[PDB]
Amino acid sequence: VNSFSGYLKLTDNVYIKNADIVEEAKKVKPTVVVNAANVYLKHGGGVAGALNKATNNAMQVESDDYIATNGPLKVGGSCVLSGHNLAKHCLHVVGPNVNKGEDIQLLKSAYENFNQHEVLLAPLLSAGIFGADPIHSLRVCVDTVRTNVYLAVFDKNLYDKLVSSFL
Ligand SMILES: CC1(C)CCN(c2ncnc3[nH]ccc23)[C@H](CO)C1
Repeated sequence: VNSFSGYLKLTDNVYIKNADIVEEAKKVKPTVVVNAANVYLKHGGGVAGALNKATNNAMQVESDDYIATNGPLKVGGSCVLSGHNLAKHCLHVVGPNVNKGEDIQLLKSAYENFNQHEVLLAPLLSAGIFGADPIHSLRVCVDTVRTNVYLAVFDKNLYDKLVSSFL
C-alpha cells in the first residue's frame, strides 16, 4: 500500500491520473519523481522547467555541478539526483526529442531506466515539448516498465484521450 490517490489502473503495474506532477510530488513526496530531462540537464521548460522552478532553482544548481563533473547524459539514459523538496530522489530520464530529430526508438531505452526503482511518479516520456505522440509513449511505458509507475498527465483533455484509447 502506498499514498498515491485517484489513479486509474491500466495494467498490473501502470497507473494514470490527470494531475500536475509538481503538485502531486509536493503532496505525496514520493521516493522517486521522474524528470523529463535533456542530456545537459538544462531545465528550462516543460516538466523539467516546472520541477526546477518548484525547487527554487536548487535542481538546476545541483544539475550544473553534475554535468561539470560527468558530462552530458545519453539520449535514453538517466541519472539519480536529489529530489529536493519534491521527493527523496529525482530520476532525470532523457527521452528522445522529436523536435531535435532524435530516434523515437530510444523511447524504450528511456523507460527501461524506470525498472531500477520499485515505485515512481512520472510524466510520459517524450511527450509535450519533446514532440512525441503521447499515446505511443503510454504504450511503450506499459510494454517496458515492470515496476510500479504512477503517471501524471497535466492536460485534462489529453488524459481523457489516453484513457479512452488505451488498449
Ligand atoms: C503535453 C504535456 C501535457 C505537456 C506537459 N507535460 C506535463 N505532464 C505532467 N505534469 C507536468 N507539469 C508540467 C508539465 C507537465 C507532459 C509531459 O509529457 C505533456
